[PDB]
Amino acid sequence: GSAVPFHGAHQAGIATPVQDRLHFAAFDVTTEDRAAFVALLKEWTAAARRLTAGHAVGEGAYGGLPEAPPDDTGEALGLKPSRLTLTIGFGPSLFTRFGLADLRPEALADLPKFPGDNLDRARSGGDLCVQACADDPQVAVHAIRNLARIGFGKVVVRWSQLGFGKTSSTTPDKQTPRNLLGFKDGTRNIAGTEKDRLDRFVWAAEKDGTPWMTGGSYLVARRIRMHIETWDRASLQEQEDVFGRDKGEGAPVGKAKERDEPFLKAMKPDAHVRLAHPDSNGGATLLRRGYSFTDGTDGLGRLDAGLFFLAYQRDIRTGFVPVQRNLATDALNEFIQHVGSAVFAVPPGVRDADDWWGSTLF
Amino acid sequence: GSAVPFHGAHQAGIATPVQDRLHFAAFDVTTEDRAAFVALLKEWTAAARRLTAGHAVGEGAYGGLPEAPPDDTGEALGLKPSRLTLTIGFGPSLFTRFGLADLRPEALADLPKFPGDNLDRARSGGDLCVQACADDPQVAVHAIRNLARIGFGKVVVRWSQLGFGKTSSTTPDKQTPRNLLGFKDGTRNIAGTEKDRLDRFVWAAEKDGTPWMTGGSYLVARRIRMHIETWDRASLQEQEDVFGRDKGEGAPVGKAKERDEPFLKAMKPDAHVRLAHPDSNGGATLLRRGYSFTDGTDGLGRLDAGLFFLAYQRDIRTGFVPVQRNLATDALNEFIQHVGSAVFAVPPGVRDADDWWGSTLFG
Ligand code: HEM
Ligand code: HEM
Repeated sequence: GSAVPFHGAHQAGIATPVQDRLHFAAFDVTTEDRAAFVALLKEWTAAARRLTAGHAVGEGAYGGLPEAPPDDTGEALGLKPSRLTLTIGFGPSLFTRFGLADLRPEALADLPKFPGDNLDRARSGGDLCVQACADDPQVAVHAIRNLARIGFGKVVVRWSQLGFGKTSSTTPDKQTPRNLLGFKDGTRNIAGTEKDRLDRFVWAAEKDGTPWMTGGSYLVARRIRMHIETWDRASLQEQEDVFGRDKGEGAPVGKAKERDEPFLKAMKPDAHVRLAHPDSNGGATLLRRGYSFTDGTDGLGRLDAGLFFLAYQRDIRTGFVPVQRNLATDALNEFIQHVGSAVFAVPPGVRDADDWWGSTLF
Repeated sequence: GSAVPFHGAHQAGIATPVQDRLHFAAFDVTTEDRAAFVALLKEWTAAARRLTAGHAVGEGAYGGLPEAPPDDTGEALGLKPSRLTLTIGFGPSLFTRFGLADLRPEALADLPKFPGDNLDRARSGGDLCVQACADDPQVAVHAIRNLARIGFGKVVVRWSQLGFGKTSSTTPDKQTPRNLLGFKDGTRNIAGTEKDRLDRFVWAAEKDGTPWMTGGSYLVARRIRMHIETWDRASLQEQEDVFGRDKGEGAPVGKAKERDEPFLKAMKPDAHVRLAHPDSNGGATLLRRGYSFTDGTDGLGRLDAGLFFLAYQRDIRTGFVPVQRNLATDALNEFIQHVGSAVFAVPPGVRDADDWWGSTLFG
């Protein structure tokens, strides 16, 4: 129920312990006025400071002038902060506006087409994103709703994704959650305590070539549909062979415990863990921070199910791209399809009460 | 606060404490073979007994024969029972199968068309429902996914809805949840503690005319979209006037406290509370047990959110129908739209370890 501090050198919501719920929204910008957009970023920052401390935005949810709409929509009244974090990112398309073209980071790379991609263009891309994570879904929806309202006339929601449960871990001392295939997901991640590993693999450094991004990170989002009918008829051995870990304990094949180190040569050559492991990818390491989703039925008699995969990294070209390229032969590909994609530059943290989202860029 | 008993005279999930999360699924039946369907109901009951105790279905999620698919899909391993309840219901369309046409309860009435209805046929109806409620949404989803799998070849999933209420880890049990319009929702309801009110208004009695339904109830489900962005532009006064209660405290107009009894004549004539109150409907009283939903954003960038309204009652004709008819002129209608609907007969409880869902109907 506690608050996660909002200010810092880095934005919260990355290294932070992974909260139970996600509401992710991508926005397109509809104003060509730079000053108007800067004013929005400041108003959003002010709102975020309220929201993440469990307070209502603006002058509150009630007790104002009867003839005015309340400043806050009110559905989070009486609720705790619930570890709400709000993380903003800027998409490549933003940099075509406001004279920003030459400030687009090299590390904000467009992704290549990957074999098997079936990307919905309507649920891909976006000028900007807001990741809202919290332990209470109502708290997360309230935050996104109120930001969108404040931004009316300057930004529109392009697409959104709710995540009902986490499929990631930045806290190895706590139980690793399972994805909808029934496997633990998050054992070998980067922990929030691993400052050296965060600095090496997650945070952008001044020397990487884009000074305004120092202390930021780069985000890849992939909406992945799971073929659960196909998976559910697979044998136990087939499932375990796909991953290279057993299902019950989630230990590497041959070993007894979840957190025993993988011995890659005992896994099938097309096992997911074997192909995704840093040692298979020249050391490339990601911070995975995704969530599960179900968006109803598929119209063919079955539940829809998927994973909204989020990865943070210091450079898209040295993080997600090499690892995904190496997944071209993954046994897991029989059971999944990527159907949405976006990339974002996640700026540095809001340093104090006078700072604002995007201040280093603008 | 860990598990809710599965067995009882009544199915759990109606009068038992309201859990934080919902996964509601409607199923259509694909078999014409009564014996095959009965067999399914027995297998589903066996699975439900395991699921509600926090155990995997069948022989488990791992450790069986390597060359066999696991009996349980495994995504709830490591989780707690989470107060899971599984409540089954039978839709009117089920009664056109298996020779059951003369056993359809008269209280399982088809709803009339109501003004402003915009029902999506794909997210309406269904031969069967399973209401899965739990504090952890993964526990609920796991239940529905595994029931659907056990039933594959005999049933299909027609439509599915996830919902949320409060989060109990951080929110006191007594506090009334707010809906997504920002108003407290549930103040004047039937509580599961009110045994006599449940007998009067919720449970079917034998003398009501359908003996197999004694101890059961009737469910109306309505997927109600809110026009969030239009609502959020309304003034505070307009919003309070729509309901007849203030937004901060949720007190009736002219009163000080949430739980103060309303004075209906102080409210506007078409205020929601005034139109919905039992006194305005000949005493008709409902058990509301709905959940909020937020599914995403639509193609216009608007929030696809609302209330997945669930009401339990002793007879649809004397519960939901009169009350919803009375909402024809509700000021709230400007801001909502009913976009899905279904009705179900919820049979009596599973009495003991040898009983099974639907045993009073199938025999
Ligand atoms: C639906 C899609 C996916 C599923 C179900 C899945 C599942 C898993 C599982 C069960 C593990 C083992 C436990 C762990 O260490 O986390 C794992 C590990 C991993 N996955 Fe995935 N994954 C998916 C997609 C991806 C994608 C798209 C990437 C990257 C492009 C990826 C990268 C990784 C990495 C880096 C590891 C850790 C390998 C190691 O260092 O041991 N996964 N995944
Ligand atoms: C999105 C749709 C709806 C919203 C936002 C809504 C909201 C509310 C709110 C805020 C209250 C007052 C507090 C309370 O006592 O719970 C209320 C009361 C009530 N509502 Fe609704 N409602 C909706 C739909 C319906 C429908 C479809 C029905 C029935 C057909 C209904 C029946 C009732 C009843 C019976 C009461 C209690 C009245 C009393 O006895 O004081 N509501 N609703």
